Amino acid sequence: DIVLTQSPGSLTVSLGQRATISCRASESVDNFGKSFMHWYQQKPGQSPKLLIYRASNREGIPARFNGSGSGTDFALTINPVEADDVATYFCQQSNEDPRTFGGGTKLEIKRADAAPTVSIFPPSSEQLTSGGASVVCFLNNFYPKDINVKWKIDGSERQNGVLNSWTDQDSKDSTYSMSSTLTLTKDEYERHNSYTCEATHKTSTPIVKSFNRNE
Amino acid sequence: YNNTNQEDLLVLWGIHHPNDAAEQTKLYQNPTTYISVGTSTLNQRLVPEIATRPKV
Amino acid sequence: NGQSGRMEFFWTILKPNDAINFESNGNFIAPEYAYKIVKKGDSAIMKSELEYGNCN
Amino acid sequence: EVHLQQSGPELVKPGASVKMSCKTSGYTFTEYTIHWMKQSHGKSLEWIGGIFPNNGDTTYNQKFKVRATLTVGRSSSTAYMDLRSLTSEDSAVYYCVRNYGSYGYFDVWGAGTTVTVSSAKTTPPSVYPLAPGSAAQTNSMVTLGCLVKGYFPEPVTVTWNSGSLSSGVHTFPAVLQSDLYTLSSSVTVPSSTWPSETVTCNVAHPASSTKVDKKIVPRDC
Ligand SMILES: *[C@@H]1O[C@H](CO)[C@@H](O[C@@H]2O[C@H](CO)[C@@H](O[C@H]3O[C@H](CO)[C@@H](O)[C@H](O)[C@@H]3O)[C@H](O)[C@H]2NC(C)=O)[C@H](O)[C@H]1NC(C)=O
Repeated sequence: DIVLTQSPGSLTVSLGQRATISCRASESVDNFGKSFMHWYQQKPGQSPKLLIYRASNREGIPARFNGSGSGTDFALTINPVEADDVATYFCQQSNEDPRTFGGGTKLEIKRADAAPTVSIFPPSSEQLTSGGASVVCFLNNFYPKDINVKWKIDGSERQNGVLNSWTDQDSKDSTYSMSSTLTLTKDEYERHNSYTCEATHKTSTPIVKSFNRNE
Repeated sequence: YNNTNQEDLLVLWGIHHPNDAAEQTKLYQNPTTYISVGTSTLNQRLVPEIATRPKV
Repeated sequence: NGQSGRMEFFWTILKPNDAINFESNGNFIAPEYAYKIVKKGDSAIMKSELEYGNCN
Repeated sequence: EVHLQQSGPELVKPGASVKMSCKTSGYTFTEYTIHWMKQSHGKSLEWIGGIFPNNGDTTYNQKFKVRATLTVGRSSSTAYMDLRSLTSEDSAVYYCVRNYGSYGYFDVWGAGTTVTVSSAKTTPPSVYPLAPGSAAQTNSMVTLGCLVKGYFPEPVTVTWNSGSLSSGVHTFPAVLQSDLYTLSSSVTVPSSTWPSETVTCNVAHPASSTKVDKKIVPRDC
């Protein structure tokens, strides 16, 4: 087996700059005078895509991708970095079965710090007739990735019943989004009033959105 | 002409290049002329090149 | 192939800081895509009736 | 074109067997070796095997030699893979891929047949509209929603106005809640358009033959 090790594991690069992802082969992948390395691009949520064959030549692939290297170590250079470049990049060798891939490198775009467009939602009436309560709270289109949702029921905090879900960095605007559902039973629910959703970002030095049970 | 034979057929033709616009008129009434030949493979349109050349 | 008209195609190599100028008022079959000669090397056009074998 | 149409997402009881298919189209089936790739959910690509249609020769990975079986239907212009006696391990996505020429690159990758191995029963979802608070309005633009809760197995498709709205839309990834999936969608239209504009949420869950529509009615207050 020719163990392929990519570095670094995750790379965050500013828009319009240079991404430089490396590959390192345990033994050479390089005879007949050519390198049998290949780079692959997996844009989130879809199958991988072929970028470079035999380590240097582009497959309908923009010139921004520089395939380089020889022998034991190579490098995919993306420069200039564009918006639609969020993906995980893979190098795979064909020099010798069994075909082996790299760990893969995930690329993230650094953009303008955007603020979370919070919005809180009461549980459906149809759901409540079924017996359960679900307080949903979206936190769309923001950057950096890190965010911190807090739930408060009548001033007192709560973690149990919470389910969070982030989307991948959007290929088009480079902004994350987040769901944050809070599930309870009708009776557990009807024993309180105010439901809050305190998001603490680096953008605002807490963003809040809440609603009261009886209106 | 449609070659109905079973063989390739060698066909020859020609164009006349006169001395002056006068000779042109005397022989073929029309002043500007062409010859177009068409085949599955052949496509040409010849235009006579009037000039004064030495007598041969 | 049903058609009795003909199309005649041409090519040229456009050197790296040179430009190609088309001017036409009809019958023009225009380029949309051209080909960058990325790798020149020693190769060949082999006339054969066979197809790939997945071997080396 | 070089399209590779493959089988639809599948669910298998642990210990059973699957047979996902990949239908070739647009090139000569018999000129290229077809291969299969397994991707452990958002992790790493693994090579399974290869088969050359024209004579049916197979080439396997050590790892999959046993559990896998590539076969080819020449008249059908179709490649098949079969996974026998599955485990949680095999729950991942499988790509039917055309490799160009032992020393070759995979140039045309198929969609991906995604396999889910669980003893769990098939469960239709429940869809709930998300109208904003009766006394609060986000300024120039109004965010609207749709909630899909309690279904199995993946996946589901969420559309807005049968698909004609494709702009401000975010469909978030599903999550596991009491051993069922749950996800949400967020359409964002200009404040003037709603509630004047018909905003309908169109959700589909193939696994249960379910197609549901929910219209976002403003807060009755
Ligand atoms: C095809 O495009 C080319 C680039 O737009 C063009 O070349 C340009 O030619 C100009 C003069 O016409 C050069 O002007 C100056 O060049 C350098 C500065 O780097 C100095 O020696 C002088 O100050 C000089 O005046 C441009 O630099 C040059 N640009 C590039 C990028 O090479 C071609 O001439 C165009 N060709 C045709 C056939 O139209």
